[PDB]
Amino acid sequence: KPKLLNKFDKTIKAELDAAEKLRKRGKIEEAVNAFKELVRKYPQSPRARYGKAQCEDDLAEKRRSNEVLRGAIETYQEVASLPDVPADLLKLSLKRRSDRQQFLGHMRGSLLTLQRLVQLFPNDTSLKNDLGVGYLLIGDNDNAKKVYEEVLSVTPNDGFAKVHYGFILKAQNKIAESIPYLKEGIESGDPGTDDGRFYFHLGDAMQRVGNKEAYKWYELGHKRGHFASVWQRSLYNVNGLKAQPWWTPKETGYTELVKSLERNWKLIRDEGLAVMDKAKGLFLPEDENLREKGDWSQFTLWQQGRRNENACKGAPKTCTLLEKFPETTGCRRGQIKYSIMHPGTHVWPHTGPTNCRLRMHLGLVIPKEGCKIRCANETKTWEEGKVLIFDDSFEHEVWQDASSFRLIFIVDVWHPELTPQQRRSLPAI
Amino acid sequence: GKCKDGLGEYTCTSLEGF
Ligand SMILES: CC[C@H](CC(=O)O)C(=O)C(=O)O
Ligand SMILES: [Mn+2]
Repeated sequence: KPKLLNKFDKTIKAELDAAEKLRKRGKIEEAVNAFKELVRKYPQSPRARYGKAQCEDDLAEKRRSNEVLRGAIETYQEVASLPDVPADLLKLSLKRRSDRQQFLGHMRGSLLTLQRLVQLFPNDTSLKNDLGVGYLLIGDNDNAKKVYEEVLSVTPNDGFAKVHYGFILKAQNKIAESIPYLKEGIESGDPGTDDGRFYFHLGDAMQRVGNKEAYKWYELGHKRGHFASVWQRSLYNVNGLKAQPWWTPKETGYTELVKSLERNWKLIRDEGLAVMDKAKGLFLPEDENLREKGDWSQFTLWQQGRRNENACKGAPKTCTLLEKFPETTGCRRGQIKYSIMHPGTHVWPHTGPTNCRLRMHLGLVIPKEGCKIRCANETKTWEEGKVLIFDDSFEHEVWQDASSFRLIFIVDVWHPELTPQQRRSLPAI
Repeated sequence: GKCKDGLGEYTCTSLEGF
C-alpha cells in the first residue's frame, strides 16, 4: 500500500529490494552494509537512507543498546532532509523518529519532530493527536489542551482526542466537565482509548461528584486488565506481589524499622514540631488535587530514594536514624515525610501510583477524636508512638474533624517480596 | 510534576530506553 519509492528509486528497486530482503531475513549486519553501500552510491535516495535507518533500528533492538538507536534517530532525520521524498515515506520516517525519541525519553526532541509532522501534514488528525501526547509528556497541559480542542472541532467524534481532553480537564479539576469526554472516548473503542489512565480518572471523577456508576468503570477496567482489582487501582506495578490493604509489622518483615520508629517516636515528633514552629515553609501544601476541603501539608525528607539535604537540616536526628534502613531510604517509589492535617479536612478517596511500596504511618500528634483513615474496607485510627502499615495502591480516604492539628510520619518501604535486582532497576516514581 | 500520593500526571516515570 504505502508508496515509498520516488522516481529515481524505482530505477534502483532491484538493489533496494535485495538490501531490504537481507534486513527482513534478520541478516542485520549484511543489510546495514548493503544499505550503506546504496547510500554512498545513491546519496540522494530516500529509500536507501530509510533502509539504513531501519537497519540501525533493528540493530539497537537486537543489541538492546540505546547508542545504536540514537544513530538510527539521526538517520530517520536524514531521510526527511533528502529531496523528492514521497509523502508516505516522509511520514513513516519522522513518526518512527518521534516514537524512538520517546522510547529513549527524549521528550523535547520528540515534541519537535511532532510539530514538524503536523506542519508537513496539516490534515492528518492522528498526527495532531500524537502532537498532543508530545505536549503531555513534557508537562505542557495548556498546549495539549489546545491541540485536542482543534482535533475535536474538526473531528468531534475522535475518541482518542476525547479521552485525552477529558484527562486534561480532570487534571484541571474540571471534574463534571471531564466525565462525558472520558466516558464517550472509552466507549468509542478507538485505538488508544483502552487505557488504564482513563478508567482510573473517569471512576475517580464519578466518585467525586457522587455518581454511583464509578465502580462499574472500575470493574470494567479490572475486566480489561488495567487494575489488579476493583479496589487496588495502581498503574505502575509488578504483578504477583501480595496484595492486601493492611499489613502487620511481621507481615512486612521490616520489624527493626518499626521498632526504631516506635521506640524513638518522641524525637521524630519533636523535630517535626520544631520545623512547624521555626521553619514552617518547609511544609508544602499537598498539590495533587486530593482534597475535597481543608489544610494538608507535608515536609519531605526523602523522595525517589534521594535525601533532601536541606530538609534534613531541620530533622537531623530523624534523618540519621533513618539512614540505617535502606528499605525506606532507597525506596525509589516512595517517600519519607512528615504530614500535618488540620480540622475540616477530607481527603478524596484515591489510590497511589504503584503496588511496589507499602506505607508506614507513625503517630506523632494525634487528637483524641476526629481523625481516621479508611483503606479499602477497613477504617483505623492513629496512636501516638505507634505504626500503622497499609498498601496505598488500594483506595484510601482520610478525615480530620478534630479541634487541633494531626501530625504523622510517613515512611514508605519497598514491597517486601521485591527482589534486590527489582529494587535496583524499577524506574523511580 | 511527580506522582507522589496519586496518579494525576499523564505519566509517572521518566523512561530511558532499554
Ligand atoms: C489521605 C492522606 C494520607 C496521608 C495523611 O493522612 O497525612 C494518604 O493519602 C497517604 O498516606 O498516602
Ligand atoms: Mn494517599
